[PDB]
Amino acid sequence: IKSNEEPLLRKSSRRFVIFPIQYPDIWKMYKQAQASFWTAEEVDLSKDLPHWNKLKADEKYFISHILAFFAASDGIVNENLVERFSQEVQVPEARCFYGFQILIENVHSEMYSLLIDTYIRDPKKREFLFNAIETMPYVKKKADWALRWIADRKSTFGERVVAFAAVEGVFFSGSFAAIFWLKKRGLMPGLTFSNELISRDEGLHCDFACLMFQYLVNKPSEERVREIIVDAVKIEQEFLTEALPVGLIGMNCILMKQYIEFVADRLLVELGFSKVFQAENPFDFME
Amino acid sequence: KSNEEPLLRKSSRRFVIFPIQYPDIWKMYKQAQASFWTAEEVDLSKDLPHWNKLKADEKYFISHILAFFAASDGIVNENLVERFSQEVQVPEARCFYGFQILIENVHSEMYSLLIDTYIRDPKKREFLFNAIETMPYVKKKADWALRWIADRKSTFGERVVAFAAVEGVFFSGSFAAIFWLKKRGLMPGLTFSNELISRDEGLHCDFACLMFQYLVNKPSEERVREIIVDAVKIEQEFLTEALPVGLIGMNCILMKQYIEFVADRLLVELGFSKVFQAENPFDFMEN
Repeated sequence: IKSNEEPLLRKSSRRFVIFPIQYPDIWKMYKQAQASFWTAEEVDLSKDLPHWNKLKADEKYFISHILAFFAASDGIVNENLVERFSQEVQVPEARCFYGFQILIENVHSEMYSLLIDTYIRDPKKREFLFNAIETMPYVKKKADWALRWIADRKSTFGERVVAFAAVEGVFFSGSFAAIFWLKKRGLMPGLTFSNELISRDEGLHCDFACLMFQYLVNKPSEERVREIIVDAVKIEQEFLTEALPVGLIGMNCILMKQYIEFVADRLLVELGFSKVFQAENPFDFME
Repeated sequence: KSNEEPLLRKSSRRFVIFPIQYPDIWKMYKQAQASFWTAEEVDLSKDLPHWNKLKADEKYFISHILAFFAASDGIVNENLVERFSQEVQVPEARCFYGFQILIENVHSEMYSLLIDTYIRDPKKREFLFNAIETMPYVKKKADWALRWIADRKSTFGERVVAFAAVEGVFFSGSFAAIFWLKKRGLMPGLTFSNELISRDEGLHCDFACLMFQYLVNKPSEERVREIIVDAVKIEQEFLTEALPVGLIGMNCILMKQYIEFVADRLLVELGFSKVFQAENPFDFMEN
């Protein structure tokens, strides 16, 4: 059928057997993931509580909400996106990569839960926060975007690869940056170190999506790719400049918008297209 | 149906993982994390001289066992990715399955590396990597497993027993045959990797039996027997008729008895009575 045209999707009995290694660049990324293996227990959280206690009320509000939003991502509709890719893609080098991605995303969920438990000890307050957060626009807007660009019956494989790249590389890009801002201020080493590992992992997942894209016979048009990414940028910008403003932790909202656009541009270039925003990176600490 | 089952119920998904609701499932996930290894940790550099001293019959046996294995762990993964990790809703169990997917990919790489090390002729090597089509009894075991993945009809409980049987009856005789080679002091790389892989499969089988305990609605003893007894006959035929263990100097009657011993032990661990009453005939499989 039409998937025989795509080397990535062409059905074979060789999907269960790893050798011979036919895609050395995909394999190298799997080996990179294996080399990055970590577990939640490695992150020392024992020095965070004194730094937590010195944050202002507005800063605690921001951080506790960002953590809750991190936790709620795994719950969303695309709870099985990686598994869906792991099934469609027939190249065993890529299945190995996706297998590790599934494992590490479970480490991320455990890490966020541990963080929330360390900083918000009252289980009544935790329950309040989670129950509120599920009702917020950022959750709903990410789900509708995914319904529209991934779950749609008319979605092509190429479109879904771009969407997956945006999920890994645009969504939460601003939250990772906000936590790097706390690192610049010397606050909360456990939170900031875990953020470094999680951000790195998501960066690797995004790079892998862009590598898959390069192997497509049928790519979506530049116009369509822009629609998908630009829509993601608007959602993320709205969240960190209007709904939960980064001014709450002493950052400038205009520069944050500029950063999210810089991240989108970089994704477009890495997918082989031209920049749309032309935004410079405004953050020296993200250099 | 699945609304009655805590394991399959949408309400069992939780906003965050802690506090742990199923400490015995979580403990097994932590046991799996603690067993992490990679194929590169197994030194294969001393096997080729032993390989070159084996009789023609011994090479035939080992290369065929490897060929079965080469496909097998990949089929187990497809089921987990397609069926189990998706349909189970308890986060402790998803974490376990995520790690099982990773470690099964390590197994496939290990088997590929073994085949690539021992079979230098690329004509013979291509025949072995394509066992799923080029060797009939290997095809039969794979089609048995593949049908339970494609099966829209059978219950989760039935399918968990089936995949417990794949991991605990279908590999059992081959693992034991490789432990026989260890008793004879042959092929340290093959035998050490067998030790790690058999341990992992033992843990996966124990997990299947733990999942089974959490079912409110279990398949009948009759049905469980039918599944396991059928697996036993397939495995017995393979190691006594298609690829006889006499080729590496073992007694076929004792091998049949061992496979039955392993099946009994699975039935007891699932909460049922023994059907074969077979003693373990192999001293080297006690310790």
